[PDB]
Amino acid sequence: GSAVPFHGAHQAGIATPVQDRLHFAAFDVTTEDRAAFVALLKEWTAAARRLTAGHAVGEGAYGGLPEAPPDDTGEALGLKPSRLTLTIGFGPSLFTRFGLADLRPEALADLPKFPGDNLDRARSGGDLCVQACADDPQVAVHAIRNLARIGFGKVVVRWSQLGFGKTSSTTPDKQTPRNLLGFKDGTRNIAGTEKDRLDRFVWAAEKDGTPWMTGGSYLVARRIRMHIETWDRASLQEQEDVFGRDKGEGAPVGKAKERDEPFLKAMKPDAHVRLAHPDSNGGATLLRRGYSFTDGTDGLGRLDAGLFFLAYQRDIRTGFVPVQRNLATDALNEFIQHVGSAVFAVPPGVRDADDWWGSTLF
Amino acid sequence: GSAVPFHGAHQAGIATPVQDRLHFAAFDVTTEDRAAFVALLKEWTAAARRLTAGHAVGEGAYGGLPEAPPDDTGEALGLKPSRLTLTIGFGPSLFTRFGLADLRPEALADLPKFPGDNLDRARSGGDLCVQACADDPQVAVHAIRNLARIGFGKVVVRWSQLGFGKTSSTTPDKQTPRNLLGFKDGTRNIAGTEKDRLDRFVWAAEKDGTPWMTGGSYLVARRIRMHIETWDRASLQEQEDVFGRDKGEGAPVGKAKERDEPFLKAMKPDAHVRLAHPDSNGGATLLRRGYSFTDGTDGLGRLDAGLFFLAYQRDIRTGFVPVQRNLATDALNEFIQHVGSAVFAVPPGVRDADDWWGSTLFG
Ligand code: HEM
Ligand code: HEM
Repeated sequence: GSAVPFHGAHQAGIATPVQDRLHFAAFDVTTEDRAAFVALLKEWTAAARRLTAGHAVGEGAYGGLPEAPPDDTGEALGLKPSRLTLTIGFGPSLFTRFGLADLRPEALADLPKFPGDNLDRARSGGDLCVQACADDPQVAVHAIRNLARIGFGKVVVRWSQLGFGKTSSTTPDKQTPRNLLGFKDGTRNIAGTEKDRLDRFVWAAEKDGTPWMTGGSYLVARRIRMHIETWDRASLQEQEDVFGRDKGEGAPVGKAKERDEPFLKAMKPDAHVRLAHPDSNGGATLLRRGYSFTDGTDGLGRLDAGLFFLAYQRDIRTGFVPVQRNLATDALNEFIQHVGSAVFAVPPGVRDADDWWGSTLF
Repeated sequence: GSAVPFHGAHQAGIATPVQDRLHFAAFDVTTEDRAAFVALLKEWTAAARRLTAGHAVGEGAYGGLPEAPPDDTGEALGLKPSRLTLTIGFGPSLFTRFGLADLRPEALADLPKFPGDNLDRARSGGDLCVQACADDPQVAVHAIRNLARIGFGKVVVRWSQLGFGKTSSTTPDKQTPRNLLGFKDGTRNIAGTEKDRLDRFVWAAEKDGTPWMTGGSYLVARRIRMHIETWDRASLQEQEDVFGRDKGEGAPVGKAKERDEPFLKAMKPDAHVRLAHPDSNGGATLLRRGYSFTDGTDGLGRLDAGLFFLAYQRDIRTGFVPVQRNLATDALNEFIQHVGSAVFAVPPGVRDADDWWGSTLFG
């Protein structure tokens, strides 16, 4: 129920312990006025400071002038902060506006087409994103709703994704959650305590070539549909062979415990863990921070199910791209399809009460 | 606060404490073979007994024969029972199968068309429902996914809805949840503690005319979209006037406290509370047990959110129908739209370890 501090050198919501719920929204910008957009970023920052401390935005949810709409929509009244974090990112398309073209980071790379991609263009891309994570879904929806309202006339929601449960871990001392295939997901991640590993693999450094991004990170989002009918008829051995870990304990094949180190040569050559492991990818390491989703039925008699995969990294070209390229032969590909994609530059943290989202860029 | 008993005279999930999360699924039946369907109901009951105790279905999620698919899909391993309840219901369309046409309860009435209805046929109806409620949404989803799998070849999933209420880890049990319009929702309801009110208004009695339904109830489900962005532009006064209660405290107009009894004549004539109150409907009283939903954003960038309204009652004709008819002129209608609907007969409880869902109907 506690608050996660909002200010810092880095934005919260990355290294932070992974909260139970996600509401992710991508926005397109509809104003060509730079000053108007800067004013929005400041108003959003002010709102975020309220929201993440469990307070209502603006002058509150009630007790104002009867003839005015309340400043806050009110559905989070009486609720705790619930570890709400709000993380903003800027998409490549933003940099075509406001004279920003030459400030687009090299590390904000467009992704290549990957074999098997079936990307919905309507649920891909976006000028900007807001990741809202919290332990209470109502708290997360309230935050996104109120930001969108404040931004009316300057930004529109392009697409959104709710995540009902986490499929990631930045806290190895706590139980690793399972994805909808029934496997633990998050054992070998980067922990929030691993400052050296965060600095090496997650945070952008001044020397990487884009000074305004120092202390930021780069985000890849992939909406992945799971073929659960196909998976559910697979044998136990087939499932375990796909991953290279057993299902019950989630230990590497041959070993007894979840957190025993993988011995890659005992896994099938097309096992997911074997192909995704840093040692298979020249050391490339990601911070995975995704969530599960179900968006109803598929119209063919079955539940829809998927994973909204989020990865943070210091450079898209040295993080997600090499690892995904190496997944071209993954046994897991029989059971999944990527159907949405976006990339974002996640700026540095809001340093104090006078700072604002995007201040280093603008 | 860990598990809710599965067995009882009544199915759990109606009068038992309201859990934080919902996964509601409607199923259509694909078999014409009564014996095959009965067999399914027995297998589903066996699975439900395991699921509600926090155990995997069948022989488990791992450790069986390597060359066999696991009996349980495994995504709830490591989780707690989470107060899971599984409540089954039978839709009117089920009664056109298996020779059951003369056993359809008269209280399982088809709803009339109501003004402003915009029902999506794909997210309406269904031969069967399973209401899965739990504090952890993964526990609920796991239940529905595994029931659907056990039933594959005999049933299909027609439509599915996830919902949320409060989060109990951080929110006191007594506090009334707010809906997504920002108003407290549930103040004047039937509580599961009110045994006599449940007998009067919720449970079917034998003398009501359908003996197999004694101890059961009737469910109306309505997927109600809110026009969030239009609502959020309304003034505070307009919003309070729509309901007849203030937004901060949720007190009736002219009163000080949430739980103060309303004075209906102080409210506007078409205020929601005034139109919905039992006194305005000949005493008709409902058990509301709905959940909020937020599914995403639509193609216009608007929030696809609302209330997945669930009401339990002793007879649809004397519960939901009169009350919803009375909402024809509700000021709230400007801001909502009913976009899905279904009705179900919820049979009596599973009495003991040898009983099974639907045993009073199938025999
Ligand atoms: C639906 C899609 C996916 C599923 C179900 C899945 C599942 C898993 C599982 C069960 C593990 C083992 C436990 C762990 O260490 O986390 C794992 C590990 C991993 N996955 Fe995935 N994954 C998916 C997609 C991806 C994608 C798209 C990437 C990257 C492009 C990826 C990268 C990784 C990495 C880096 C590891 C850790 C390998 C190691 O260092 O041991 N996964 N995944
Ligand atoms: C999105 C749709 C709806 C919203 C936002 C809504 C909201 C509310 C709110 C805020 C209250 C007052 C507090 C309370 O006592 O719970 C209320 C009361 C009530 N509502 Fe609704 N409602 C909706 C739909 C319906 C429908 C479809 C029905 C029935 C057909 C209904 C029946 C009732 C009843 C019976 C009461 C209690 C009245 C009393 O006895 O004081 N509501 N609703």
